[PDB]
Amino acid sequence: KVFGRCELAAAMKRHGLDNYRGYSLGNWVCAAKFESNFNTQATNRNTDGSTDYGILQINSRWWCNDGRTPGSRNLCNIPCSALLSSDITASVNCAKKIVSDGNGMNAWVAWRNRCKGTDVQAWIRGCRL
Ligand SMILES: [Cl-]
Ligand code: NA
Repeated sequence: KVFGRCELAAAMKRHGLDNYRGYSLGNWVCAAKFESNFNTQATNRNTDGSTDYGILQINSRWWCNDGRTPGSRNLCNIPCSALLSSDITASVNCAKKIVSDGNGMNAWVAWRNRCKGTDVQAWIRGCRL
């Protein structure tokens, strides 16, 4: 499913991401935009053999099981395919674990390089949240 900007904003808010660990909703929408272009089915293979899944491009090396990333952890306790669903719940719940992991949202390269320090409020402007 390819979410609309405000549709995703509302879904993320409903799932408790607004200000989760101090990160305003605009941060989450911006990260999703640049990680997956709001597409829940996005996947990208990394050089180490791991793969990123879903709207938040969660990595199989640590957070989910895809059965093809040797010696990886499954810290979110879910098959990576769960992260591609039209229902963002699994992605959000896992993201909460990631963001609490100590490095905050810096865990998402696109957020660090494209959202961090920018006017992220712009990502929710105009939405009825
Ligand atoms: Cl933080
Ligand atoms: Na894994």
